[PDB]
Amino acid sequence: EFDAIKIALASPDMIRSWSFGEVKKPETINYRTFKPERDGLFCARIFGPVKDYECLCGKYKRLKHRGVICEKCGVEVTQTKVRRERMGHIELASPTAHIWFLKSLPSRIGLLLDMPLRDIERVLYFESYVVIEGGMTNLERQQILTEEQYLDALEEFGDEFDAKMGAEAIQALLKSMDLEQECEQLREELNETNSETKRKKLTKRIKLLEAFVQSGNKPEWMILTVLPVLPPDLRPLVPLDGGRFATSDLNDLYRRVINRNNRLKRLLDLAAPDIIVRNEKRMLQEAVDALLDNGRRGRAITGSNKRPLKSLADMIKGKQGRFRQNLLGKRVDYSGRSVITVGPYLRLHQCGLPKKMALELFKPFIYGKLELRGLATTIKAAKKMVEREEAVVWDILDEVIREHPVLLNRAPTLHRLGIQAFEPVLIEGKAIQLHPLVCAAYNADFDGDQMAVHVPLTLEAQLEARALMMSTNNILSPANGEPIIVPSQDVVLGLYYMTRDCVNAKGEGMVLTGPKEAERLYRSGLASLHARVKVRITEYEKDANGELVAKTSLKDTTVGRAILWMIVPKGLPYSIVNQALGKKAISKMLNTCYRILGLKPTVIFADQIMYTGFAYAARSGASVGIDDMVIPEKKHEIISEAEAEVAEIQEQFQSGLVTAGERYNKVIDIWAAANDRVSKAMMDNLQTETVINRDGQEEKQVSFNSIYMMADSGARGSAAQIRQLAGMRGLMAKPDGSIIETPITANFREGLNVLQYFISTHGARKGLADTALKTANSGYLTRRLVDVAQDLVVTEDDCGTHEGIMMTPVIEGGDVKEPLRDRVLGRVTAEDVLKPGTADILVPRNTLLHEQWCDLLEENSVDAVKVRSVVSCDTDFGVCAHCYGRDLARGHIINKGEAIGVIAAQSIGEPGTQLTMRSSIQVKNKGSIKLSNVKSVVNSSGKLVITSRNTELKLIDEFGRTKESYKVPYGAVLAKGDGEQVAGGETVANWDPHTMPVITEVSGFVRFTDMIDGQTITRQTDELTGLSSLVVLDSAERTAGGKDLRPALKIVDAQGNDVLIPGTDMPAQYFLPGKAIVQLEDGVQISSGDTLARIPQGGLPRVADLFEARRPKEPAILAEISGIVSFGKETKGKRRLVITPVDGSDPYEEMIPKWRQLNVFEGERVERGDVISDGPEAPHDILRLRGVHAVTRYIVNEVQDVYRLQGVKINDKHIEVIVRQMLRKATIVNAGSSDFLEGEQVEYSRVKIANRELEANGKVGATYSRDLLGITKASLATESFISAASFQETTRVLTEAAVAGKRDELRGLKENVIVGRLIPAGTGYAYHQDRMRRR
Amino acid sequence: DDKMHARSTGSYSLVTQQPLGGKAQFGGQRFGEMEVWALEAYGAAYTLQEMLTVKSDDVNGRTKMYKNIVDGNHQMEPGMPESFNVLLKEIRSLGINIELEDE
Amino acid sequence: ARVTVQDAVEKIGNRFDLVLVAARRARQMQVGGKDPLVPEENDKTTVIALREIEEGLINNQILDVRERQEQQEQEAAELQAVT
RNA sequence: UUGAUUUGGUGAGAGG
DNA sequence: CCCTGTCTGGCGTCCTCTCACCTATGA
DNA sequence: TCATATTATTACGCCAGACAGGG
Ligand SMILES: [Mg+2]
Ligand SMILES: [Zn+2]
Ligand SMILES: [Zn+2]
Repeated sequence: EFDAIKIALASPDMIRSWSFGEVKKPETINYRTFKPERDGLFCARIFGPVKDYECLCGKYKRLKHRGVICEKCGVEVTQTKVRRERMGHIELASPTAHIWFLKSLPSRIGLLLDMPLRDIERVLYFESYVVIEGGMTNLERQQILTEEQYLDALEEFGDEFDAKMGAEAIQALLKSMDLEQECEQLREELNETNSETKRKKLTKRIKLLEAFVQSGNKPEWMILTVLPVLPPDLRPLVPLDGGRFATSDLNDLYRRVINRNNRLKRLLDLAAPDIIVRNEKRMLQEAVDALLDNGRRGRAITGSNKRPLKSLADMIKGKQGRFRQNLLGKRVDYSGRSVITVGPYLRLHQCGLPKKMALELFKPFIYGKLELRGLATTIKAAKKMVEREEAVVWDILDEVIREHPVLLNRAPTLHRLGIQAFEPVLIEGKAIQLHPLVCAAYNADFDGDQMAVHVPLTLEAQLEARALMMSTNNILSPANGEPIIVPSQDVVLGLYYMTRDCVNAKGEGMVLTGPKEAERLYRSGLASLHARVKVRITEYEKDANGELVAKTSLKDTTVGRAILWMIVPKGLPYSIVNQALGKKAISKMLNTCYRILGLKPTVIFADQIMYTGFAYAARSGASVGIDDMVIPEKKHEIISEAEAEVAEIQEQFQSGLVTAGERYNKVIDIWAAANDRVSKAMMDNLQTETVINRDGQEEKQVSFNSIYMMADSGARGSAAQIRQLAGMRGLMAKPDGSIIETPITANFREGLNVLQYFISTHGARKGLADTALKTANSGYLTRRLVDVAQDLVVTEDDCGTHEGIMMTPVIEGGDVKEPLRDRVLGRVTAEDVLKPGTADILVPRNTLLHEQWCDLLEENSVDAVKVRSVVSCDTDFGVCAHCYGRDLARGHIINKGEAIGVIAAQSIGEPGTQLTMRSSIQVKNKGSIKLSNVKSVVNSSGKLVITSRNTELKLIDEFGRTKESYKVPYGAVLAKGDGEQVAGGETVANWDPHTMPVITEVSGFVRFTDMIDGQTITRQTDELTGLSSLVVLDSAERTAGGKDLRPALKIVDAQGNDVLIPGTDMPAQYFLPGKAIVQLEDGVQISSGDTLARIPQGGLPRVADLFEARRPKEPAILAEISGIVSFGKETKGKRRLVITPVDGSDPYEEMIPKWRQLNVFEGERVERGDVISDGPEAPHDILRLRGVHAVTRYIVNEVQDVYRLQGVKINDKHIEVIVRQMLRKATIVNAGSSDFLEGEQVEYSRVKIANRELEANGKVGATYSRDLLGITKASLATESFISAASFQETTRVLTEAAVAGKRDELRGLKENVIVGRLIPAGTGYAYHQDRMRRR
Repeated sequence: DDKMHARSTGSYSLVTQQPLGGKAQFGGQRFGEMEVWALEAYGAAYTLQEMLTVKSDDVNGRTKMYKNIVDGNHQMEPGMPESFNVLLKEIRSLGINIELEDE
Repeated sequence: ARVTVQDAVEKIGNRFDLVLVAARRARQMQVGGKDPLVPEENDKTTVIALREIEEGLINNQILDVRERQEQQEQEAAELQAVT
């Protein structure tokens, strides 16, 4: 029907072509009758007749002459909705410049006429004059004029002289502004200057000057001359219940503009003096500016009472504009809403739906069914039948329900599992019965929740509800590989009580010929549900190629494990039920069933799990009592020993032996130790309290205490909650953030007294305030993420590359945190992984790594896999099917089409609620040493000291994988060496961080080069020891006579000649920095490893500051080019740093703020990506210095650290694709033979297809530079202005798109959700393939 | 039975062609923004297309759909939403010339 | 009856084209003129379409072959009725 | 050709 | 002229339910 | 009833982005 939406400026001829009549009078309506005004705002001739095909006043009351317009009516003759499309125009007496092009920041008329905003407004509000082609006088064109400047000029240049003001003058300036001429000038000005600031100031002005010439937008279209009025139907005038009309705000705005315009026409008729018509035109200017965007000028106008009234731009922008309130989200027919309840008899593809809601939602299907049978005739009869609800429409209703799915939806839908399609089962009742397992997907408890039902009307929508959105199809969460139909709380208690054991029961050690008579012995009353027993089970192992082989054997098991074996499908082994089956074990039971036997046995087995869990939890009778919370007998003596310890510490505090901070630290330490001891006392007293004999002496076992099974099963409860119900509830913290030294020694079974409950209320009010304010940032994070993603659709099958990121296991310094099988599960390898022995093709180079491949990776102990990542995908406008990976909720690769940006954005932002808002190296294991980034030297004693700061100390095992990693500073005492074998727990590293070592490479004698006591260094003989040290001063304390003196130590031989560095001809002089203290004095012979000086010195907003890419306040500074380094100017704002490369060109430098403790010396050579100071590091520096793969590893590690600290499983594909959407823009460095500009920022796919269709020719391409935009700056900088207008500020984006003449080749998800068509991702990707093919 | 509510077809608002909101007004459910993102997350392109064009806003689409349902033909004739043409007239009522291009 | 469409997804391996093929078929049965290739257990046209897909007798190629056969039948009908 | 007004907007409180 | 406080604008969660209250003037 | 047309409170918290000031 139509391609792209084009936006441009509105010419006065274009506004007269939209229009149907000039709106003169401001008179709205008659108000005493019902008729409007002829001819006012709500006219007849200008727009249309209120009534359909009627002259409002009187003629044509049938259907013959539609169109005639008599003189007595001055009325058109069409439809009732004809006025909604017709718009009027107000002939503004005095020109008024647009507020969107005068105050957009930056203003469109501000950087175009080369005039400051302040001066532009002055003249615009009749407060300053502006010259326009004066003539032969001493005045510029842009230069303004004041009353005094004009008065004198008026008497001076009375002849050829022009100096107007207001929009009129402004219009002229714009009108008489040779665009083309300015281009060359600006272009020549940019090529004839070197000023950095000017360059950017000139490139931003020429960009908007050449863009205006590229389109059909004129400079004189900025000023509004023929103001357009919105259709009445769109500014509706309806009365509320009563006798008055509740009028809209736009009618106030238009009525004021028309009142003022009529006054201004009458004053220009009457020839009023100058100051009267200046105030009149100024009031018209402010009235127009208030109509368009109210409140952007000084304080907004108001009708009733002090609240400002809502203008047109406030009908567009905001949370309640048209995008976010009526075009992205709509209210919807065939929909319903009610309170949910359980109904556990359901199968997990069906839900209960009440009869009253079912007869209301399915009224047209029932009408069609009733008309088909022949029971009635006309539609009315059917509506009377279902209004009466006779006895025959319920069979009609059960025949329209049967195979027709519905979309259930819980009201805060965060990820895609919050809309699932069921089949209805009709309910006597008024509450939606919802299958319990599905509740863990919706985050739906049953404490008063409500859900909405939606009906797929058409046939393609019924098939999408059955084939994509059915609840049997969503059994794996799309964020990872974990099953989302995990059995939640009652059913794991029923299983944990069923499959367990006790050391004596009915039927101990009897033998049973099958699981059927195991259940028969449980039901008849001859054995117990947990009584250990040899049974004969027949497990089917499918060891052949798709053939199930029976093996039958006698397992020593219990009765309950055989009864649960009657429900397990064929292929699973018996050892999946042989254990005790908590919650992690039943989750991996369903996961192994899904990986082996597929989907249909896993659906039917999930239902049979839920049924048998509910049934035996009912048979269990697992209550909770007051006696179940067993108080430790050792608890009171532990509290008295802690009270004796705080008594000892305070008796030392009365005598002043210890400090106050050490007292507070000792009290918090002994109460933490006593808390851990009380928790261990109660945990022994709960986990093994049952001690029952069997045929003789006693024997112990794990307890059948009720609260212990609710904790050990993982149903509801943890260690901390069961700790607070029996042991002491810790040391609660006051809202100051610091802890309180007197704990809450009473649990909940004993009574809390008053003060302890008040401290508890501190600790809990902080948590409720944190959740109720955290949810806003979590939701706004999901919004920013799905609007930066929004476009990215799997659109190929292979990009045809060999690049991809290097997935290693991540190791922080403790034991190996996340194994390689969690990171390289289901992601397609980049090059073929060599087997760790020698040069073998273990896996090929384009294989998906599912579980079988990952097990053959874990057997061979594969180091790290080079795997394909989304950020390395070469596909223009989308992601190919291999560089994404596995489907994650489907076992296979991602299909051609499935929108991965939206599921990724939802999977990152959905756990936003669970996240929070507000010496030396000791080895642990026993293995082999390896060093990386190492340049070292052996000292005199033997400990290998390091001459490199950035050395990584890895502990590699005997197999080949890397198990530990650490960072060792410059100059540390390593107890070990390279390639060595150590023992578990042996200290291998040592240093002093408070004393920066200035250790050497060679030996010799020490001379004090440029070290003079009195100006350079100072004499501070030590007080308490006597062994003095010449203390080196810094460059700020010494005066300007000797500030140029750099103290240093250079090593010589026994004669005095300079001992050179081994490898060069340069001596090894070390320039001493500020605040140093000389350790080894003059004449002392040195060696390696000996110092030459003493140098003394996060949750959810972290996720936001990583995706939005803020800078930290003190970033780590780096080096943009390798080579030698040196210092510069002495403290003029900053302290300089000059880097001269060995082979490369010199002139790069950087002025470091001198408040940082540096890392580099003067004789040190640096590299790109090498640190100069320490602290956090901004991602833009990673991108422009190290590489794209470096910054994607930086973001995925720095945000999986937050998601792992709070314990959420998210696969890394989602963070890699939001990282792709961050660094999608690029900047040009060398324009080459293309049509770009020098420092123009252009999107990367554009410049790559440009120089890839030019490089296939003879011409060599253009060399770009990638840039990392934060997510809101990157979604507002898009080549599709509806995508950047449905999101944040619409004023800025619509003026930028309007003055650029931008066009929206739709080509994404939200443009097609706005404009009302098929999404180009899902089922509609075939439709968009067809439409893109047929052009 | 103060929370149970359902709507097939009834009255709508004035300015927009979408259904009214609430229970005291016999109105339908606001299919908000995150539900649209959840349908985009699946492949529900046709479910979303009737969810924002036929069931909600487009007047020719919904009258043709009601007649198509009661004839026994589950098929939608979509058209363009009315609130987007309301957007075009509110943007166009500024000094902005927004259009709809070639066939 | 119908709980999962997994075999139909196996025989048309895209999971997004299953909806389109079964929608084309269920419109051939609903308005439609045509009668199903499979016994119906009082299932609706959705489940009868997907149930035809699972036994491997409807895909995109069979529907285009049948529509070419109907176009040739209409061509022969027009030619043998007029001339 | 067989019938009608809240949405608009504010404020306050509540549910998940 | 390159850092720099300082000022100005622009964000800040979805869905639902109940109730009340709505410009002054004026010959 | 039918045209006439706008004044005497302050009490967010970042976080970019643009601007006059000065070593
Ligand atoms: Mg709840
Ligand atoms: Zn007439
Ligand atoms: Zn690729």
